[PDB]
Amino acid sequence: SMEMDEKDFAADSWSLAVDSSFLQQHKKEVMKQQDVIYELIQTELHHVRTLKIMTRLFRTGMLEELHLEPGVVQGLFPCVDELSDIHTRFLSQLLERRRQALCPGSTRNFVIHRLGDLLISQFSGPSAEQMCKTYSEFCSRHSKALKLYKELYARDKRFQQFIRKVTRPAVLKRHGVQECILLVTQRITKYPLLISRILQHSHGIEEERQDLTTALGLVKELLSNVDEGIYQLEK
Amino acid sequence: AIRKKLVIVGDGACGKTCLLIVFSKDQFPEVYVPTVFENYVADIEVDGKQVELALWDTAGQEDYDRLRPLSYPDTDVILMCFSIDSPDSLENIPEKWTPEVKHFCPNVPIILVGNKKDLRNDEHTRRELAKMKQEPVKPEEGRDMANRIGAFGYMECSAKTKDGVREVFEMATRAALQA
Ligand SMILES: *CC(=O)N1C[C@@H](C(N)=O)Oc2ccccc21
Repeated sequence: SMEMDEKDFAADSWSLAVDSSFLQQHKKEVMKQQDVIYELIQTELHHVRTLKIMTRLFRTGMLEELHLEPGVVQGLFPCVDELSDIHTRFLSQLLERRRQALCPGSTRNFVIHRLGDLLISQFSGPSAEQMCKTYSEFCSRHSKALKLYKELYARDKRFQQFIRKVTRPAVLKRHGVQECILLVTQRITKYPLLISRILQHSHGIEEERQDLTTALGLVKELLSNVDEGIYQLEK
Repeated sequence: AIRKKLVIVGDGACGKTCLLIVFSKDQFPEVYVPTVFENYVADIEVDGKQVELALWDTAGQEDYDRLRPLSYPDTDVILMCFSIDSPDSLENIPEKWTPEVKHFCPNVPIILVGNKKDLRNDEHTRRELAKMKQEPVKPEEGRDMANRIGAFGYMECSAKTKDGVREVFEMATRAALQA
């Protein structure tokens, strides 16, 4: 994560992030609609940050410090680079949609009027096929990754000290190897809950309610396809 | 501090997400209650023992029978959640969640949690349930379900008023520590 984004999402809601004077100029329905959108981006920022810990901190750390067998690190962190690209491109689009929405002279006062189109593009066509095949592989290799981590921690002394070392910071409290793996699996199941709560306060514009209804359907279809293509693996 | 894993299970609108947010923040959110709970590690001191309690939720996984069990690996205590304003959600406790939890998590203690107890005196709740020939889940009905499913215990709470919230997580920590 980068300081700029962390500050922009340091508040516990949209109502607390924007200047009170700007907030006071909006209908209560808009404040609710923006609060849930702010959470979709806040949790997407945290999702990408989880993936950066897995790629740079854990995965890359083991390659540059440990003498592990080739392929062990791939078993520990399956499809992390592919997942990282998929979500960093989604986060890019979400963050530019907010920056465009900012009114002149401010870096925190915004109202995102259109979101449905961005969600329709992310959860349809090639991008949806790429997440489907990625998450189907990630979730099938999830158990194998957990057992593999536990074996390496209960047998290798060097791996044990590397894990104790990197996880020592206060910021990595809820972000160990196993928490990072479950955090990513649960992520895809958050979208329908978030899109459904945004949709509930998006009736002002009829083409936006339809966009979010199409996006909600597209995500549920994706989650169904991933659920059907799951085949647990074992070491 | 020993590390222990807690997982909450239950029907869609049984308050499993509110219960985790309210405990991790220590208050009912005054401005915005979040839609989702990512995870949280609680530093709990119960009966003298110092435990690091990882908190997880299964919200969003209810319709995905292959994806959901990926939440279960290494669970040390299960919070089986039902809503007191929803007697139909209590019916699915032994016929849906109990067989699944006992299959993926055998010998792991389960605590039956009656959520939204404040709604026992809410007039709108008793009126809406009457147009169904129903009423809020009674304390003895909750105990009897916890009894039949071999739950380690039965507890009631209200994420809205924070009543019973601390006691559930302190008890779940005690249950997780057991041999
Ligand atoms: C763009 C901005 O930050 N504004 C613009 C102004 C408007 N709706 O034109 O409203 C307010 C109020 C307080 C602070 C900043 C702004």
